[PDB]
Amino acid sequence: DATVPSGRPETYIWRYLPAPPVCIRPSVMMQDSPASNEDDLTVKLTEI
Amino acid sequence: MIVPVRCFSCGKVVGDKWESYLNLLQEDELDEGTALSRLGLKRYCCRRMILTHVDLIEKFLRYNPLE
Amino acid sequence: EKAIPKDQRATTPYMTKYERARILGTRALQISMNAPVFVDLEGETDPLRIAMKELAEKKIPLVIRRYLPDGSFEDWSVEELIV
Amino acid sequence: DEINTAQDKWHLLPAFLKVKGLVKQHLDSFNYFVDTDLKKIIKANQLILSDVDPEFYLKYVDIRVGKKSSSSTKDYLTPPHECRLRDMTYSAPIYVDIEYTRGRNIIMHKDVEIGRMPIMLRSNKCILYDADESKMAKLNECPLDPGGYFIVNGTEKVILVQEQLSKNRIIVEADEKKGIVQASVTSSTHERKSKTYVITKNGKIYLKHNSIAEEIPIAIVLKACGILSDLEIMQLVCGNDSSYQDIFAVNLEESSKLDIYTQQQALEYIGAKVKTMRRQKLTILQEGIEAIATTVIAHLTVEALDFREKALYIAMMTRRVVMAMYNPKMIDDRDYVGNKRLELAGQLISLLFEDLFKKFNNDFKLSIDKVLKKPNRAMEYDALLSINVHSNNITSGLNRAISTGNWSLKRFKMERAGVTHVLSRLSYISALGMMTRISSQFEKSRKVSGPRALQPSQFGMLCTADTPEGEACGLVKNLALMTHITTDDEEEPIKKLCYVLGVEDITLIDSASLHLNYGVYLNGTLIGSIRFPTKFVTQFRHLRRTGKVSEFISIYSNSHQMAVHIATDGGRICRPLIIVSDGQSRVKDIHLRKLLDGELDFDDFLKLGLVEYLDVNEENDSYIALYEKDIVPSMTHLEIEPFTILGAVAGLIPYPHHNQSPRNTYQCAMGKQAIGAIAYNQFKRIDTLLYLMTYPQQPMVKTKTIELIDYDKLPAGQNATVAVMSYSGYDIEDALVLNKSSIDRGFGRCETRRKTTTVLKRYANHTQDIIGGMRVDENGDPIWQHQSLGPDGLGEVGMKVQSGQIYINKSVPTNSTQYREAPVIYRGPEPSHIDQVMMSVSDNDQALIKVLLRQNRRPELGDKFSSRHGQKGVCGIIVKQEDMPFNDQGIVPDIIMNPHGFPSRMTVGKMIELISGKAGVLNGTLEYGTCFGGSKLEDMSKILVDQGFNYSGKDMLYSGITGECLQAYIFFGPIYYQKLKHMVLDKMHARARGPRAVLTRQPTEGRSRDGGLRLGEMERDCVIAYGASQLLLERLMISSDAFEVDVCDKCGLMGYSGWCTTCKSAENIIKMTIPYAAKLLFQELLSMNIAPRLRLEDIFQQ
Ligand SMILES: [Zn+2]
Ligand SMILES: [Zn+2]
Repeated sequence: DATVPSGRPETYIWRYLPAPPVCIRPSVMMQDSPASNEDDLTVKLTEI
Repeated sequence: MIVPVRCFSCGKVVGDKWESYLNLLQEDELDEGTALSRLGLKRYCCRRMILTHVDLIEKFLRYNPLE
Repeated sequence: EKAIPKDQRATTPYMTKYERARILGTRALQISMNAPVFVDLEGETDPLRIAMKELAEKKIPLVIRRYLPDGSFEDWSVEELIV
Repeated sequence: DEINTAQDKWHLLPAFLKVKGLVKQHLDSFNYFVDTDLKKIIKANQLILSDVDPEFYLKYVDIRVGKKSSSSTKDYLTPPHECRLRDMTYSAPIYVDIEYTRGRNIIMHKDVEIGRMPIMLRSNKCILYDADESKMAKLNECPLDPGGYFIVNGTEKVILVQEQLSKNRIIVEADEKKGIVQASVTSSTHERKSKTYVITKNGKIYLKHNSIAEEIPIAIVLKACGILSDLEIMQLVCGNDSSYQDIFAVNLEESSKLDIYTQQQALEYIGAKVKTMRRQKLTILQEGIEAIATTVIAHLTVEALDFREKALYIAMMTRRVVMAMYNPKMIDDRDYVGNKRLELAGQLISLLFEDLFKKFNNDFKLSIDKVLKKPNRAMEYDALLSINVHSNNITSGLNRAISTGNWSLKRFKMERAGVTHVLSRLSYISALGMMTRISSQFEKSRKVSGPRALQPSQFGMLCTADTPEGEACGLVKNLALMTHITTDDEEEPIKKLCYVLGVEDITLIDSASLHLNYGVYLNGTLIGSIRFPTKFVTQFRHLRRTGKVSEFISIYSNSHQMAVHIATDGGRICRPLIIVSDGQSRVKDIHLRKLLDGELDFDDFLKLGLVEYLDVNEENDSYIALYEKDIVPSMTHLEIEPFTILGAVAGLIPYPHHNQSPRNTYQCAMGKQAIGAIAYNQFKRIDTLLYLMTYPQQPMVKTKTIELIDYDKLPAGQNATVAVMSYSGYDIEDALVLNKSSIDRGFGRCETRRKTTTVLKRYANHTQDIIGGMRVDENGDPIWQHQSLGPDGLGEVGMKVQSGQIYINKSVPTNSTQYREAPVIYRGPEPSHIDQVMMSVSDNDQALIKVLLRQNRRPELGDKFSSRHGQKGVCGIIVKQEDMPFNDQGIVPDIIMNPHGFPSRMTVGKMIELISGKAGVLNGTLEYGTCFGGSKLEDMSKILVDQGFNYSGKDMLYSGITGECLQAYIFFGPIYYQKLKHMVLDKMHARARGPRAVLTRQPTEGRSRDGGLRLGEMERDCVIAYGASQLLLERLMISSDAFEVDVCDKCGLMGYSGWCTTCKSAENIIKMTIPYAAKLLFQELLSMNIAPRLRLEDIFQQ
């Protein structure tokens, strides 16, 4: 349905990546090494 | 570990009869039944308190760490 | 969006278990919010039990709005709903 | 008294168990490994070479464990208990002799340690071998401890015996609507593979190998393997039976359908389908590639130009297929015990060490190449500093595989988990039963129940009652009492013997006469055919009884499949059996007299031909008598003792043959959880958890098993005075009534000891943890948090700790000069007492602190008790002694158990146990409740009547609360009761508010973390079915995760702080409460390309 903006089919191709908030991918404190440990979504968006 | 002081069911003191029972078994040997009857253990609860006891403290003392 | 007039009503005149439970919950919440009670407490402090006492005396000032699936609704006071 | 063979042949079981203990599979397997398999690995990988510097090599000459040539004694090993205490690995060094060439033509030997070998307890290399309880006292080890496990990093790890289908053996299975597939999983010393074999369609027979692209039709492979006549093909696979001919003719026709074939035409056809070899030796891509394909199609490795052996093997494969297609029920049960094998700890460690040694040699060669690639000054002197440094990898891998249970074998290419488990220390029986435990092969499709049912063929080999509950029900099995596992012995000298005994080789045999005589199979392979199959079997058995061949070789004859089968491989389960010759037993009680006199230990009954081992397959050919009384002169063997069909754990049950079988299985479950005595060094041990009974008693009614396994020396339970009656109403549904004042006098009184381990780890910045502390107040006394801490900063031994106090005042550096406080705080609902603070150092100069927290435990309401017959239940009420009913002598029960538990569970064994225990206490003797035996009920009733009691154990009691006679006689007597590890003090948990998950803002999910109780989809469904909308809202939103979100009315997108931050207006922002889970889900959906826009409407305005 193209009545509203973003109803255009080209918006369905990955062009902008809405990287999630930090609360969505919390970074845990003091695991193994003294340094904080990141998580999967953070690592993947870093690599992207 | 060590012989309980009282029978679990009656409360009769059986902790003062362990050594006498052992001496009845070794010195001037008797059957276990007559050795229990000689000590005054008439009730079968007091009888089992001595008959089924396992003296594990003598085995634990073989590992005494402050010799 | 049209209330059925009181003179005729198709819903049951008896109070359902869900209606009773929800009325007791609402009345008890109101009492727990320091609403005045219309029953003689006799030293009762629990709002739920005060609400049960008012229900037994039929002195709860709430009505039940029963919506029909077609969108209309007929209003039933707690007093007229027979248990 | 004269020895009676009927009732004294049982002594062969103690004779067998003296030299072959219950933990002997692990022991023998590990001894075999360290004694011969290590030499086998070092002789397989004996030399490593480099491309450069050809005038140089490394030779592995010898391998040894724990001994050098310098002195007659072995090296000092830190004893296993010290390894347990200091959290290190009980290991012995691996010493090798190295021949590395010197640049000036010098040849020498050496004794160089290439790593530490984790040594199994009580093996040859273990320091506790042949110790006399005095050296065990000095080493702080329990003489009754099973042994047969490993201590790696201070934890006791056991490599469980592994069940798996027999390799190198043909298995045929049918199926409905799909066809018949039958495989032969063949394993070599370096390559494992399975030659799959299925019927695709039209009754066409195919060979399906992984390396082969498409399943080659059977006539093609048969013609390729030298059998190229296409009549002898049908003769071999079909014989003279008419049905099989037409069953098979289709794939005969196909052989000419493609193109008429010579041998080499079929060989080229096979070779065209080989997949790849990682693009090495590319010049082999010809007809010759099929030679390697057929060489690596099975275990029948061919090193010559004669293909008769593989041809006949594939022909038998085909003929079994054709039999199955003609009619089903010609298949083999994949759950038949004869078709399984038991891998053991020694074999596992053999393959693991072989893999680790290959890695070590590859890395050593890499280092050697890197060193010797230098042009100038290539000094050869001390070329072993690398191996001195490089020895850590073998030790690291060997330790870590045992520690984690995951065994990453690169060479053989699979990943297996759960090879090891922590040895259970709930009870002595728990440890012993974790020994002799078998784990079945995974990837079994647990949705079905084939390998879950109990088989009649496991009689005497696997325990018939020790199978666990819940999820691995039927997957974990236990060894029977009197059992042996065969070991791999050489097959070549038995083939020659078979040829001597009249077997004519298959190369001497023609196709047209193959299915007219019996064919002799060696480990599943047709080595030849023989006339007089029964005479051949008899002569072979006579040779084995006279010791001319190993006692573990099994020979049996199949009549449906006309075959004499001879098995020599290890892993077959077998049990000893008295040989019955000419209708008489061979023991005849003179041997028994010698045996009890001391002469003729169990081995001599084997050397004398009186007793022989039978595996499951030979039991097909045998006819065993259970008793000497029913020996008919057609039977071949006689049971030594029929109670050996139960394992060690199931032998704790008195009169199990009087119980329903589920009761025996449940007691097998609960006996491992019973609280009691652990070991003679239990107070020297420091375990993560330990339950100990203060006053353990040996059962009044015992069995032969419990004294064969020394259960009466460390018992777990007590002989409670039991009245079987309805009482107080608090005993309905398995609930028990416990006597107060029996609990006061110590009945059921146990204790728990918990250890806490901390390490003062040093860091890169020359810094490390310290344990200082114990600050005081202005009056000089310490603060309450340090009330039991001592100046050392470690809890004072003997002092109590309550919740919130510190027993280890550790501090961690802030730049890990300044130390932040990280103390160890006791979080326990009931106080404990410090009873052992161990200050030591790990193997890496790192400080190690261990604190043992002991806590006495009174039996209370809700504590679980059990009675050796699957009759468990919690304490429903604790009542005063005077309220309890009493008999004429004033005897009062410690436990009252409901009569309603007896009729439906049908535990007559429990009643017989009560009566036998009563007669035993009155007679002064412990009674016996052995399976299929024990003290007769008439004898116990006679004892009861002689002492003035009713013959049926039913005494008249008086009521404790009314004083009157009970109108019914009450079953009164002692029953052994075990206190189980599930105490209500460790189960009572309650949370109001507290810790929450960071990501989801919901209550945590652990009792130690103050977790909440999950209200699942099922409880949600129940609350919906009640129609309680507000309760749903309160339980699932208000009391779990309530979030006040900002939602814009214009765009259904969540805002923050009353700001839409998408239209940047703050005008249409609405405030509402939703689950934080819903908020998280919407924010996750916005991370993907989903915009879950919320549309709102007023609840009001109608
Ligand atoms: Zn007593
Ligand atoms: Zn907006």
